[PDB]
Amino acid sequence: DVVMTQTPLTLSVTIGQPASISCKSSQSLLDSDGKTYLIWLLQRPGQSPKRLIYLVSKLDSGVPDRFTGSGSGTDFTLKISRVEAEDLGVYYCCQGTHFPFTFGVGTKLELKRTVAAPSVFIFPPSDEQLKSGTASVVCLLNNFYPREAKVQWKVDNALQSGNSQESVTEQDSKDSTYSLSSTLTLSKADYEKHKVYACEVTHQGLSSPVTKSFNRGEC
Amino acid sequence: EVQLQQSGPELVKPGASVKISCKTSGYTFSNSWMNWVKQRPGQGLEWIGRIYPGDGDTNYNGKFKDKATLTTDKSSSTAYMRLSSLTSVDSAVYFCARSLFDYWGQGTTLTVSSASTKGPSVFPLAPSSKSSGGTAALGCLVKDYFPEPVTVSWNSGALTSGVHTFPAVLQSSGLYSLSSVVTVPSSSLGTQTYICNVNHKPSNTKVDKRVEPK
Ligand SMILES: [Cl-]
Ligand SMILES: [Cl-]
Repeated sequence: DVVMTQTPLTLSVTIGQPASISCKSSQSLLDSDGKTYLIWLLQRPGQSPKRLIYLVSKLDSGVPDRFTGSGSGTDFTLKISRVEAEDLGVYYCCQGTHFPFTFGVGTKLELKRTVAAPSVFIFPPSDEQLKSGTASVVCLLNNFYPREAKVQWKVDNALQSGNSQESVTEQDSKDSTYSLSSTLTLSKADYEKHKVYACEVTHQGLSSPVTKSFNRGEC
Repeated sequence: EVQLQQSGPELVKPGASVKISCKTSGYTFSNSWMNWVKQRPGQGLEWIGRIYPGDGDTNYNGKFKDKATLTTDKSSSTAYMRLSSLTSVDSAVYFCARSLFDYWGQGTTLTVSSASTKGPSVFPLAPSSKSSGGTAALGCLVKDYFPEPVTVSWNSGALTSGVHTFPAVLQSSGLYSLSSVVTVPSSSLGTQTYICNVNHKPSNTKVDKRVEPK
Protein backbone atom coordinates (compact mmCIF):
# COMPACT_ATOMS: atom_id res chain seq x y z
CA ASP A 1 0.00 0.00 0.00
CA VAL A 2 1.07 3.67 -0.25
CA VAL A 3 1.63 4.70 3.37
CA MET A 4 0.41 8.22 4.31
CA THR A 5 2.36 9.58 7.30
CA GLN A 6 1.06 12.73 8.99
CA THR A 7 2.93 15.07 11.31
CA PRO A 8 2.13 16.11 13.99
CA LEU A 9 -0.50 13.64 15.24
CA THR A 10 -1.90 16.15 17.74
CA LEU A 11 -1.86 19.92 17.13
CA SER A 12 -2.66 22.31 20.00
CA VAL A 13 -3.27 25.86 18.81
CA THR A 14 -4.50 29.08 20.34
CA ILE A 15 -7.45 30.61 18.50
CA GLY A 16 -6.42 33.16 15.88
CA GLN A 17 -2.91 31.68 15.35
CA PRO A 18 -1.60 29.70 12.34
CA ALA A 19 -1.41 25.94 12.11
CA SER A 20 0.00 23.43 9.65
CA ILE A 21 -0.15 19.69 9.12
CA SER A 22 2.18 17.77 6.82
CA CYS A 23 1.70 14.50 4.99
CA LYS A 24 4.33 12.19 3.55
CA SER A 25 3.37 9.55 1.00
CA SER A 26 5.56 6.49 0.51
CA GLN A 27 5.29 6.80 -3.28
CA SER A 28 5.04 9.92 -5.41
CA LEU A 29 1.41 10.95 -5.91
CA LEU A 30 2.09 12.44 -9.33
CA ASP A 31 -0.06 10.46 -11.74
CA SER A 32 0.67 9.67 -15.38
CA ASP A 33 -2.05 12.16 -16.31
CA GLY A 34 -0.20 15.08 -14.77
CA LYS A 35 -2.45 15.45 -11.76
CA THR A 36 -1.54 14.79 -8.13
CA TYR A 37 -4.46 13.12 -6.40
CA LEU A 38 -3.84 14.33 -2.86
CA ILE A 39 -6.80 15.53 -0.78
CA TRP A 40 -7.38 16.77 2.76
CA LEU A 41 -10.45 15.83 4.80
CA LEU A 42 -11.85 17.03 8.12
CA GLN A 43 -13.96 14.87 10.40
CA ARG A 44 -15.74 16.37 13.37
CA PRO A 45 -16.73 13.96 16.13
CA GLY A 46 -19.92 12.09 15.30
CA GLN A 47 -19.95 13.26 11.68
CA SER A 48 -18.76 12.05 8.32
CA PRO A 49 -15.48 13.23 6.84
CA LYS A 50 -15.77 16.33 4.66
CA ARG A 51 -13.33 17.17 1.87
CA LEU A 52 -11.57 20.55 2.20
CA ILE A 53 -8.80 20.48 -0.38
CA TYR A 54 -8.20 18.44 -3.50
CA LEU A 55 -5.55 18.13 -6.17
CA VAL A 56 -3.06 19.38 -3.54
CA SER A 57 -4.16 23.02 -3.48
CA LYS A 58 -7.73 23.45 -4.73
CA LEU A 59 -10.36 24.49 -2.21
CA ASP A 60 -13.73 22.80 -2.11
CA SER A 61 -16.77 25.03 -2.27
CA GLY A 62 -17.62 26.75 1.01
CA VAL A 63 -14.20 26.13 2.59
CA PRO A 64 -12.84 29.32 4.20
CA ASP A 65 -9.97 31.12 2.48
CA ARG A 66 -7.79 30.58 5.57
CA PHE A 67 -7.18 26.97 4.43
CA THR A 68 -4.49 26.42 1.81
CA GLY A 69 -2.80 23.30 0.50
CA SER A 70 0.63 22.93 -1.03
CA GLY A 71 3.35 20.43 -1.90
CA SER A 72 4.36 17.95 -4.59
CA GLY A 73 5.86 14.54 -5.02
CA THR A 74 5.65 12.83 -1.64
CA ASP A 75 5.39 15.82 0.72
CA PHE A 76 2.31 17.98 1.28
CA THR A 77 1.07 20.56 3.76
CA LEU A 78 -2.32 21.82 4.88
CA LYS A 79 -2.12 25.33 6.31
CA ILE A 80 -4.64 27.34 8.32
CA SER A 81 -3.76 31.04 8.43
CA ARG A 82 -5.81 31.63 11.60
CA VAL A 83 -7.47 28.80 13.53
CA GLU A 84 -11.07 29.49 14.45
CA ALA A 85 -12.99 27.62 17.11
CA GLU A 86 -14.93 25.71 14.44
CA ASP A 87 -11.75 24.23 12.92
CA LEU A 88 -11.42 21.57 15.60
CA GLY A 89 -11.55 17.97 14.51
CA VAL A 90 -9.38 15.29 12.92
CA TYR A 91 -7.66 16.11 9.60
CA TYR A 92 -6.70 13.35 7.19
CA CYS A 93 -4.63 13.34 4.06
CA CYS A 94 -5.70 10.80 1.43
CA GLN A 95 -4.31 9.70 -1.94
CA GLY A 96 -6.14 8.52 -5.00
CA THR A 97 -3.21 8.03 -7.39
CA HIS A 98 -2.38 4.42 -6.50
CA PHE A 99 -4.59 1.44 -5.74
CA PRO A 100 -5.58 0.88 -2.96
CA PHE A 101 -6.48 4.44 -2.13
CA THR A 102 -5.13 5.19 1.36
CA PHE A 103 -5.59 7.60 4.24
CA GLY A 104 -3.29 9.05 6.86
CA VAL A 105 -3.90 8.23 10.52
CA GLY A 106 -5.39 11.64 11.20
CA THR A 107 -4.17 14.72 13.08
CA LYS A 108 -6.35 15.95 15.93
CA LEU A 109 -6.53 19.75 16.04
CA GLU A 110 -7.40 20.97 19.52
CA LEU A 111 -7.75 24.56 20.67
CA LYS A 112 -5.98 26.33 23.52
CA ARG A 113 -7.84 28.99 25.49
CA THR A 114 -7.90 30.66 28.89
CA VAL A 115 -8.79 28.90 32.11
CA ALA A 116 -12.53 28.66 32.75
CA ALA A 117 -14.05 27.22 35.90
CA PRO A 118 -17.01 24.85 35.62
CA SER A 119 -20.55 25.55 36.59
CA VAL A 120 -21.74 22.61 38.68
CA PHE A 121 -25.20 20.99 38.80
CA ILE A 122 -26.44 17.94 40.67
CA PHE A 123 -29.45 15.76 39.77
CA PRO A 124 -31.20 13.21 42.01
CA PRO A 125 -32.37 10.00 40.39
CA SER A 126 -35.66 10.47 38.60
CA ASP A 127 -38.77 9.04 40.13
CA GLU A 128 -39.16 7.04 36.91
CA GLN A 129 -35.74 5.42 37.37
CA LEU A 130 -36.48 4.74 41.04
CA LYS A 131 -39.89 3.32 40.04
CA SER A 132 -37.87 1.08 37.68
CA GLY A 133 -35.72 -0.19 40.57
CA THR A 134 -32.34 1.53 40.15
CA ALA A 135 -30.65 4.84 40.97
CA SER A 136 -28.19 7.13 39.21
CA VAL A 137 -27.07 10.40 40.85
CA VAL A 138 -25.55 12.75 38.30
CA CYS A 139 -23.19 15.71 38.67
CA LEU A 140 -22.62 17.95 35.65
CA LEU A 141 -19.55 20.19 35.22
CA ASN A 142 -20.32 22.56 32.37
CA ASN A 143 -18.20 24.68 30.04
CA PHE A 144 -14.76 24.49 31.62
CA TYR A 145 -11.11 24.49 30.58
CA PRO A 146 -8.68 22.76 30.80
CA ARG A 147 -10.23 19.30 30.51
CA GLU A 148 -8.80 17.97 33.76
CA ALA A 149 -11.03 18.12 36.83
CA LYS A 150 -11.61 16.23 40.07
CA VAL A 151 -15.08 15.10 41.13
CA GLN A 152 -15.55 13.56 44.59
CA TRP A 153 -18.85 12.09 45.79
CA LYS A 154 -19.94 12.07 49.44
CA VAL A 155 -23.05 10.31 50.73
CA ASP A 156 -23.99 11.26 54.28
CA ASN A 157 -20.50 12.78 54.51
CA ALA A 158 -18.88 9.42 53.65
CA LEU A 159 -16.36 9.66 50.83
CA GLN A 160 -17.37 7.39 47.95
CA SER A 161 -14.85 5.18 46.21
CA GLY A 162 -15.10 3.18 43.01
CA ASN A 163 -18.81 3.67 42.36
CA SER A 164 -18.78 6.59 39.93
CA GLN A 165 -17.92 7.02 36.24
CA GLU A 166 -17.14 10.24 34.38
CA SER A 167 -17.60 11.01 30.68
CA VAL A 168 -16.31 14.12 28.91
CA THR A 169 -17.68 15.84 25.83
CA GLU A 170 -15.66 16.65 22.77
CA GLN A 171 -14.26 20.18 22.81
CA ASP A 172 -16.92 22.77 22.08
CA SER A 173 -16.77 24.18 18.55
CA LYS A 174 -17.70 27.72 19.69
CA ASP A 175 -16.00 28.40 23.05
CA SER A 176 -13.46 25.52 23.09
CA THR A 177 -14.59 24.33 26.50
CA TYR A 178 -15.47 20.90 27.80
CA SER A 179 -18.32 19.46 29.87
CA LEU A 180 -18.17 16.44 32.11
CA SER A 181 -20.82 14.15 33.59
CA SER A 182 -20.17 12.09 36.69
CA THR A 183 -22.65 9.31 37.47
CA LEU A 184 -22.74 7.82 40.96
CA THR A 185 -24.36 4.38 40.75
CA LEU A 186 -26.09 2.94 43.82
CA SER A 187 -28.78 0.33 44.30
CA LYS A 188 -32.22 1.81 44.90
CA ALA A 189 -32.10 0.34 48.41
CA ASP A 190 -28.78 2.04 49.16
CA TYR A 191 -30.06 5.32 47.72
CA GLU A 192 -33.16 5.19 49.94
CA LYS A 193 -31.07 4.45 53.05
CA HIS A 194 -29.01 7.66 52.85
CA LYS A 195 -29.93 11.33 52.97
CA VAL A 196 -27.22 13.80 51.88
CA TYR A 197 -25.81 13.45 48.35
CA ALA A 198 -22.98 15.78 47.42
CA CYS A 199 -20.50 16.16 44.58
CA GLU A 200 -17.36 18.25 45.27
CA VAL A 201 -15.51 19.71 42.29
CA THR A 202 -11.93 20.95 42.20
CA HIS A 203 -10.59 22.62 39.07
CA GLN A 204 -7.66 24.89 38.28
CA GLY A 205 -10.12 27.72 37.64
CA LEU A 206 -11.74 27.42 41.10
CA SER A 207 -10.05 29.15 44.02
CA SER A 208 -11.75 26.63 46.33
CA PRO A 209 -13.61 23.37 45.63
CA VAL A 210 -17.31 23.78 44.79
CA THR A 211 -19.89 21.45 46.32
CA LYS A 212 -23.42 20.85 45.06
CA SER A 213 -25.68 18.63 47.19
CA PHE A 214 -29.26 17.62 47.84
CA ASN A 215 -31.10 15.83 50.63
CA ARG A 216 -33.29 12.95 49.53
CA GLY A 217 -36.88 13.73 50.42
CA GLU A 218 -36.16 17.45 50.95
CA CYS A 219 -37.64 18.60 47.65
CA GLU B 1 -27.18 19.39 -4.05
CA VAL B 2 -25.44 16.03 -4.07
CA GLN B 3 -26.86 13.66 -1.43
CA LEU B 4 -25.62 10.21 -0.39
CA GLN B 5 -28.18 8.60 1.97
CA GLN B 6 -27.15 5.32 3.54
CA SER B 7 -29.25 2.59 5.07
CA GLY B 8 -29.71 2.29 8.83
CA PRO B 9 -27.64 0.59 11.50
CA GLU B 10 -27.23 -3.18 11.48
CA LEU B 11 -26.75 -5.87 14.13
CA VAL B 12 -25.78 -9.20 12.60
CA LYS B 13 -24.47 -12.50 13.93
CA PRO B 14 -20.96 -13.84 13.27
CA GLY B 15 -20.88 -15.75 10.01
CA ALA B 16 -23.76 -13.84 8.46
CA SER B 17 -23.75 -11.49 5.51
CA VAL B 18 -25.19 -7.99 5.30
CA LYS B 19 -25.99 -5.61 2.43
CA ILE B 20 -25.68 -1.85 3.02
CA SER B 21 -27.15 0.70 0.59
CA CYS B 22 -26.23 4.22 -0.53
CA LYS B 23 -29.09 5.99 -2.31
CA THR B 24 -27.93 8.99 -4.27
CA SER B 25 -29.54 12.13 -5.66
CA GLY B 26 -28.55 15.46 -7.17
CA TYR B 27 -26.14 14.23 -9.87
CA THR B 28 -25.93 11.66 -12.65
CA PHE B 29 -25.29 8.44 -10.73
CA SER B 30 -23.95 6.57 -13.80
CA ASN B 31 -21.06 8.99 -14.37
CA SER B 32 -19.21 9.08 -11.01
CA TRP B 33 -17.26 6.41 -9.20
CA MET B 34 -18.70 5.32 -5.88
CA ASN B 35 -16.23 4.35 -3.12
CA TRP B 36 -16.85 2.48 0.12
CA VAL B 37 -14.78 3.23 3.21
CA LYS B 38 -14.48 1.46 6.57
CA GLN B 39 -13.79 3.34 9.82
CA ARG B 40 -12.81 1.25 12.83
CA PRO B 41 -10.77 2.18 15.93
CA GLY B 42 -7.20 1.09 15.43
CA GLN B 43 -7.61 0.59 11.69
CA GLY B 44 -8.55 4.19 10.83
CA LEU B 45 -10.17 4.99 7.47
CA GLU B 46 -9.72 2.10 5.02
CA TRP B 47 -10.77 2.16 1.36
CA ILE B 48 -12.70 -1.01 0.52
CA GLY B 49 -13.18 -0.52 -3.18
CA ARG B 50 -15.06 1.40 -5.81
CA ILE B 51 -17.62 0.79 -8.56
CA TYR B 52 -18.46 2.83 -11.65
CA PRO B 53 -22.24 2.58 -12.04
CA GLY B 54 -22.30 3.30 -15.73
CA ASP B 55 -20.53 0.06 -16.66
CA GLY B 56 -20.12 -1.93 -13.40
CA ASP B 57 -16.34 -1.66 -13.38
CA THR B 58 -14.86 -2.37 -9.94
CA ASN B 59 -11.54 -1.95 -8.18
CA TYR B 60 -11.09 -3.60 -4.78
CA ASN B 61 -8.56 -3.26 -1.98
CA GLY B 62 -6.95 -6.68 -1.83
CA LYS B 63 -7.60 -6.66 1.91
CA PHE B 64 -11.35 -6.71 1.24
CA LYS B 65 -11.61 -8.64 -2.03
CA ASP B 66 -12.96 -11.77 -0.32
CA LYS B 67 -15.14 -9.77 2.14
CA ALA B 68 -16.96 -7.19 0.04
CA THR B 69 -18.96 -7.23 -3.17
CA LEU B 70 -20.04 -3.93 -4.77
CA THR B 71 -23.05 -3.62 -7.05
CA THR B 72 -25.32 -0.84 -8.26
CA ASP B 73 -28.91 -0.35 -9.39
CA LYS B 74 -29.16 2.41 -11.99
CA SER B 75 -32.96 2.38 -11.74
CA SER B 76 -32.93 3.68 -8.15
CA SER B 77 -29.50 5.41 -8.32
CA THR B 78 -28.38 3.22 -5.43
CA ALA B 79 -25.02 1.60 -4.68
CA TYR B 80 -24.80 -1.53 -2.55
CA MET B 81 -22.03 -3.18 -0.52
CA ARG B 82 -22.43 -6.80 0.60
CA LEU B 83 -20.10 -8.01 3.37
CA SER B 84 -19.90 -11.76 3.93
CA SER B 85 -18.54 -14.21 6.53
CA LEU B 86 -18.80 -11.49 9.13
CA THR B 87 -16.62 -11.45 12.26
CA SER B 88 -16.18 -8.98 15.10
CA VAL B 89 -13.33 -7.32 13.14
CA ASP B 90 -16.03 -6.21 10.68
CA SER B 91 -17.81 -4.13 13.30
CA ALA B 92 -17.27 -0.55 12.14
CA VAL B 93 -18.89 2.49 10.55
CA TYR B 94 -19.04 2.16 6.76
CA PHE B 95 -19.32 5.16 4.45
CA CYS B 96 -20.06 5.55 0.76
CA ALA B 97 -18.18 8.41 -0.87
CA ARG B 98 -18.28 9.77 -4.42
CA SER B 99 -15.44 10.33 -6.89
CA LEU B 100 -12.22 11.52 -5.16
CA PHE B 101 -14.07 11.40 -1.82
CA ASP B 102 -15.82 14.68 -2.66
CA TYR B 103 -19.18 13.88 -1.01
CA TRP B 104 -19.81 11.35 1.75
CA GLY B 105 -22.78 9.48 3.09
CA GLN B 106 -23.74 9.76 6.76
CA GLY B 107 -22.33 6.36 7.57
CA THR B 108 -23.82 3.03 8.58
CA THR B 109 -22.90 1.46 11.94
CA LEU B 110 -22.47 -2.34 11.73
CA THR B 111 -22.09 -4.44 14.88
CA VAL B 112 -21.21 -8.12 14.50
CA SER B 113 -22.27 -9.89 17.67
CA SER B 114 -24.21 -12.84 19.03
CA ALA B 115 -26.08 -10.51 21.39
CA SER B 116 -29.67 -9.43 20.90
CA THR B 117 -30.85 -5.84 20.72
CA LYS B 118 -31.72 -4.04 23.94
CA GLY B 119 -33.40 -0.67 23.84
CA PRO B 120 -32.38 2.17 26.14
CA SER B 121 -34.08 3.29 29.29
CA VAL B 122 -34.56 7.04 29.03
CA PHE B 123 -34.78 9.03 32.26
CA PRO B 124 -35.11 12.76 32.84
CA LEU B 125 -32.38 14.75 34.54
CA ALA B 126 -34.87 17.05 36.20
CA PRO B 127 -33.94 20.67 36.86
CA SER B 128 -34.40 22.30 40.24
CA SER B 129 -32.57 24.78 42.46
CA LYS B 130 -29.67 22.33 42.78
CA SER B 131 -29.18 22.18 39.03
CA SER B 132 -26.06 28.12 39.45
CA GLY B 133 -26.97 31.83 39.68
CA GLY B 134 -29.00 32.57 36.56
CA THR B 135 -28.30 29.32 34.74
CA ALA B 136 -30.06 25.99 35.19
CA ALA B 137 -29.40 22.57 33.68
CA LEU B 138 -31.60 19.70 32.55
CA GLY B 139 -31.09 16.56 30.54
CA CYS B 140 -31.87 12.97 29.70
CA LEU B 141 -30.04 9.77 30.68
CA VAL B 142 -30.00 7.08 27.94
CA LYS B 143 -29.11 3.91 29.83
CA ASP B 144 -28.11 0.34 29.11
CA TYR B 145 -28.68 -0.22 25.38
CA PHE B 146 -27.14 -2.42 22.73
CA PRO B 147 -25.82 -2.04 20.01
CA GLU B 148 -24.74 1.38 18.94
CA PRO B 149 -25.97 3.79 17.72
CA VAL B 150 -28.49 6.03 19.40
CA THR B 151 -29.39 9.53 18.26
CA VAL B 152 -30.49 12.28 20.63
CA SER B 153 -31.97 15.67 19.84
CA TRP B 154 -33.97 18.26 21.74
CA ASN B 155 -37.31 19.59 20.50
CA SER B 156 -36.86 17.67 17.25
CA GLY B 157 -33.57 19.47 16.64
CA ALA B 158 -35.05 22.95 17.05
CA LEU B 159 -33.09 23.40 20.28
CA THR B 160 -29.30 23.46 19.88
CA SER B 161 -28.14 26.38 22.05
CA GLY B 162 -26.68 25.06 25.29
CA VAL B 163 -26.96 21.39 24.28
CA HIS B 164 -24.18 18.96 25.14
CA THR B 165 -24.62 15.29 24.15
CA PHE B 166 -22.00 13.10 25.75
CA PRO B 167 -20.35 10.22 23.89
CA ALA B 168 -21.69 6.71 24.11
CA VAL B 169 -19.59 4.71 26.54
CA LEU B 170 -19.40 0.93 26.52
CA GLN B 171 -19.72 -0.25 30.10
CA SER B 172 -17.74 -3.07 31.60
CA SER B 173 -20.70 -5.44 31.60
CA GLY B 174 -21.43 -4.97 27.90
CA LEU B 175 -24.11 -2.35 27.38
CA TYR B 176 -23.84 1.29 26.30
CA SER B 177 -25.02 4.46 28.02
CA LEU B 178 -24.92 8.14 27.27
CA SER B 179 -26.57 11.36 28.38
CA SER B 180 -27.53 14.70 26.89
CA VAL B 181 -27.86 17.95 28.82
CA VAL B 182 -28.99 21.52 28.14
CA THR B 183 -28.05 24.62 30.10
CA VAL B 184 -30.72 27.29 29.98
CA PRO B 185 -31.62 30.55 31.68
CA SER B 186 -33.07 29.66 35.08
CA SER B 187 -36.24 31.61 34.11
CA SER B 188 -36.91 28.89 31.47
CA LEU B 189 -37.50 26.23 34.12
CA GLY B 190 -41.07 24.96 34.21
CA THR B 191 -42.04 27.49 31.52
CA GLN B 192 -40.32 26.39 28.30
CA THR B 193 -40.79 23.04 26.55
CA TYR B 194 -37.86 20.64 26.69
CA ILE B 195 -38.32 17.28 24.97
CA CYS B 196 -35.43 14.91 24.49
CA ASN B 197 -35.90 12.75 21.39
CA VAL B 198 -34.09 9.40 21.62
CA ASN B 199 -34.01 6.99 18.68
CA HIS B 200 -32.40 3.53 18.92
CA LYS B 201 -33.15 2.10 15.49
CA PRO B 202 -31.79 -1.47 16.09
CA SER B 203 -34.50 -2.07 18.74
CA ASN B 204 -37.12 0.19 17.09
CA THR B 205 -37.18 2.27 20.30
CA LYS B 206 -38.26 5.89 19.89
CA VAL B 207 -38.77 7.97 23.02
CA ASP B 208 -39.81 11.63 23.24
CA LYS B 209 -39.38 12.42 26.92
CA ARG B 210 -40.67 15.73 28.28
CA VAL B 211 -38.22 17.00 30.91
CA GLU B 212 -39.84 19.07 33.66
CA PRO B 213 -38.78 20.18 37.15
CA LYS B 214 -39.37 17.45 39.72
CL1 LIG C 1 -5.17 31.22 31.94
CL1 LIG D 1 -36.57 5.54 12.63
